[PDB]
Amino acid sequence: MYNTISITVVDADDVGVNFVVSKVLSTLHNKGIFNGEVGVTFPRMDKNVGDIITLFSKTGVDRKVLTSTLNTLTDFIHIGKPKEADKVKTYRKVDTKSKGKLIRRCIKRKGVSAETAESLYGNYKGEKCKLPYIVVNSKSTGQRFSMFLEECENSEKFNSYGLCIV
Amino acid sequence: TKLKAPAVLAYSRKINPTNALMFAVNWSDRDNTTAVMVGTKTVAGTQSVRGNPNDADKGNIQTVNFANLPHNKNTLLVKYNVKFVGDVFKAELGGGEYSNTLQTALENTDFGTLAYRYVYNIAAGRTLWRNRVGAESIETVITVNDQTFTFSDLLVNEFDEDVDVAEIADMVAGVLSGEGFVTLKVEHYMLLGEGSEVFPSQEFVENSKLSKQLFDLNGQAAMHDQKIGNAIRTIDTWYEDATTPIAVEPYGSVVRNGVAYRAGNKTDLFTLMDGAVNGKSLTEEDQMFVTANLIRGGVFGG
Amino acid sequence: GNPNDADKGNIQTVNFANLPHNKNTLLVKYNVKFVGDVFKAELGGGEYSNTLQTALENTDFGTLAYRYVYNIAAGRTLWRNRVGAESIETVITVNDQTFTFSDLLVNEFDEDVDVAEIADMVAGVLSGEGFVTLKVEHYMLLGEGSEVFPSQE
Amino acid sequence: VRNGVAYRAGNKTDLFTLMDGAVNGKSLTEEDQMFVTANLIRGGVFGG
Amino acid sequence: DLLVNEFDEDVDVAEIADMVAGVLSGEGFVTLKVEHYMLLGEGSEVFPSQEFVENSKLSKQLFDLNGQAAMHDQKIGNAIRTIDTWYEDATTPIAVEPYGSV
Amino acid sequence: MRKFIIVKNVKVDGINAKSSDITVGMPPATTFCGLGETMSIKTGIVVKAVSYGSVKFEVRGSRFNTSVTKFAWQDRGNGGKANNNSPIQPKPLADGVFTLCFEVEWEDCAEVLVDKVTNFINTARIAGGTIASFNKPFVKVAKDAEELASVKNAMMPCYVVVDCGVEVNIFEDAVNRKLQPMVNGYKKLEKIVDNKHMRDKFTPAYLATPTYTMIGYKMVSNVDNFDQALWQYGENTKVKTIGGIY
RNA sequence: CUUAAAGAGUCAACCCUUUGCUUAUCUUCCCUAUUUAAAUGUUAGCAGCCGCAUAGGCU
Repeated sequence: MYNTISITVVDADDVGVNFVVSKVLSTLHNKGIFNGEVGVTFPRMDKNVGDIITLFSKTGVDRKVLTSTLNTLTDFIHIGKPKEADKVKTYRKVDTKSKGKLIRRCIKRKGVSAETAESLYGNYKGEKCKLPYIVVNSKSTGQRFSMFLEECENSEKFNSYGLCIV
Repeated sequence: TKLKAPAVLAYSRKINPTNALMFAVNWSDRDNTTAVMVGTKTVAGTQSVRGNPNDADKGNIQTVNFANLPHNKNTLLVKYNVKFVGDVFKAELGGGEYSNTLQTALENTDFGTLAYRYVYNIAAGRTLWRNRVGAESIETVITVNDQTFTFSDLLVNEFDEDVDVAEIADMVAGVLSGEGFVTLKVEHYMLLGEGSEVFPSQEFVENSKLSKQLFDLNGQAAMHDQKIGNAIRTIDTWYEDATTPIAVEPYGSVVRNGVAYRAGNKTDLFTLMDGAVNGKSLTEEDQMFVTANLIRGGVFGG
Repeated sequence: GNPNDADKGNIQTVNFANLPHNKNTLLVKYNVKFVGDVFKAELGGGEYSNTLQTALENTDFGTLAYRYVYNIAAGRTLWRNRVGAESIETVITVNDQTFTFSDLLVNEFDEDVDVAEIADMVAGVLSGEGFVTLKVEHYMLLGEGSEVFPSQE
Repeated sequence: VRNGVAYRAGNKTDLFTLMDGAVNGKSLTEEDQMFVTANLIRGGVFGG
Repeated sequence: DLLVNEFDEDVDVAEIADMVAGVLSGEGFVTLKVEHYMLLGEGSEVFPSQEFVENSKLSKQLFDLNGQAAMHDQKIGNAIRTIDTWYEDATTPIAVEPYGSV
Repeated sequence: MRKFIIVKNVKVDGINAKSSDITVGMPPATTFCGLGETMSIKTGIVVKAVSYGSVKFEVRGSRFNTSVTKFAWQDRGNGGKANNNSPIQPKPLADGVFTLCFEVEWEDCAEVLVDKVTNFINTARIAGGTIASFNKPFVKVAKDAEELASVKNAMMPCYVVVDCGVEVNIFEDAVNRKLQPMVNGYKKLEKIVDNKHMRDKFTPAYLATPTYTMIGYKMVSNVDNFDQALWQYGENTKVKTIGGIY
């Protein structure tokens, strides 16, 4: 049972709606919540989601938390009502790397003298970038790098961005 | 009878915003303006273009422009000037006998609400078309003819009613009807964060130089003057749906959504204006649209 | 009438000139060289320019010189930088006597002695021979970091 | 050029009429004469 | 690679042989689009068909399709016709002629 | 309700150019109007009229002399006369890219007409020619001149043939007007008394002489009437035009 | 039911020797480019390895 609530980004045409969702997710990423708690759901993953983001909050929904964490963005965000339903899904971030990323992966360990074992991997790998849902988000360690998303199954282990493995 | 608009008719701009400059200051200390610079940093590796088998592996060195506040400052400053220019009805190309009937048709126009919307777009911070996102409080200070006014927090779309906005409205509407001009200097203070992300106006790239470069003034981050002028004129709430404020425009067209709000349903500026010219009646809803579009100016002819 | 494509975006790059935001006054610097012997034709002549010379011997060059340096003095030489101006101070350096013009009317030609002192000698040049070079500076309060309008191309 | 209407043309007050008349010998006032010298000091091409 | 002078049996050609022998034995049609590729050398000389003509300007004229080099169709059909190794004292295949004369 | 079937860009190879001893090059309209009877007898689809253009055409040979292959020795009575080359009588050949329009009535779905003309193209020969490549046929329906102009705009580019008619006689008209003659009909002269040398042995056979006419080569995007460009059987043992003389 | 029926056009080639383009020359006069634009769409994987990396994770 999930008892889902929804969040909207009302009248963000001039600023970009999913940019405001990125700011919302970044602000809840680095302040308080989303450190292994129950999770969140983007219900409409088809061509740049936009408006509605559903957070279920299985261990109770707090009305004051929705205002104490979104007090800075009150001009664009309208707070929805709890809905007694268990139907929403949880999704996972996939990770794709560039050619130079695996170049540095094989320069970190497994043995390169100076350049010779680097040259054996100098041929291309074949890892390109596909385009389901690549949503921007701020990073305290990275530099505003955008999460590759994909639909997956229930796992009951969650992080500050997506699902886990166990 | 039934005269026609001239084929070459242009109106000079009555609203002149300077292209805003970005600085990094503190909430405790406003005065120490530290200039936010742009930075060309490399992003290489992004590929997979159409019909590419083995050539979609090239690492293109593209030193795209990023902009950040320095990590010792935590407040973004947006500094600009707005010059409201009077004698708001004269035509630099064309005239008379078509703008003179516009004088006798638009003499009874309510300039106060237009002026209050124009200064409330300042008061809300609308201009910052991104820098507002992720801000705890947007303090907007306007200094005009040696009386500085401040704005702590205001709604951006539903137009509120207060007296600090109306005080600037009462003397801007006097300008924007009579003559002369008024220049008001505007500074925006927002808490974005310690070393946060700051977004100036972007730019057209060349054939193959970069991917996204920003707009700079002597190596300092800045957004466009027409970017300020666009959010100055976000007044169009009078088309027959969708009560969100829209930039006033002869077709009611926004390009971020790709749908025009005054096109095809006879409410395009040109008609309203030309019918006004000949002699049909107007309400206060549509006449205010003509004069709000006529403040901006442009090309009305062909 | 292009409604159909109103939506369609228009992306271009334009040039722009703007005052830097540390200063708030536009200076326009130029020179004006009134060259005398104004009736000789570079191509053609005589027998058509000579009868024009003897037909235009009794011209009123003082009024024309007055209008000609009043268009300097009124600051009409910009056409768009006057838009939103607190005060347009124009100073003229001709043969080491600097003259200053604070506020003059644009369309109605005023009657003063500061412009006429330039005019009385400029008409002497444009009635006779030689030349006179007068350097013009315009100082205008448009605003802090304001928008400026040079000639396009 | 901007208003697209000529002010001295259309009423036979174009320069080319009143310098030809002054050359041929008809009388001038002060208003029309100072037009001819005000345009002659501008310079140009007057021929065809 | 095939030997033109000597008819050597191989499995790749027998399927085409049967598929045209079925049309040949009964009734119908079969059409094959044939392309040839030759590594001759950089800028070598090719040999199209020459025309039967007493041309007053050109001595040896090569056949053209708006200027493009081309052979005669019956030049091709002569080589497909060239099968005859059944005449007396046979050493080379000759064209099918009712008197066995090339 | 008439129907049009179109054979576009057909490569004809080995087509003998000798329409007559005086006209050489294109085969006469008797050839392309007997193609209709060939598919009327071999296949069964009734063809009432025919029109033709030319995407490309070239007769095999040089600029003033086009000529003939070395003949075979396919005659009895030349036993010792085989080592020599040939007795060579002139028979020039050509090669061309053509467009063909056939007037047929079908009263059936159009998915059978295309295959039924396709398997007839593969077995017939175009005046001794060999079909190399031909585009897929498609069925056109026209009920008036406005929908016949839809047939007009789709043969672009081609050079269609229209009738032009003779003024007095052949070579005089070929000189003063500079036009092109070709055979449009046949005149019966004498009946062969014995039919043991015929290819049919039942139909009586008469000797014939070729009667000519003048034509015009026209851009297909500039013809007023397609019925001026169609050709059909006439009387007696002649061909003519639906639209008459242009 | 086609001026239907049908045919190897093959071959060979030194074009080449030599050359004074010279002599001068006034483009030249005058001009209001202009008026207003949202850069949309970056909603695009990076310092990285926990990683046989081409499967799955964390700041």
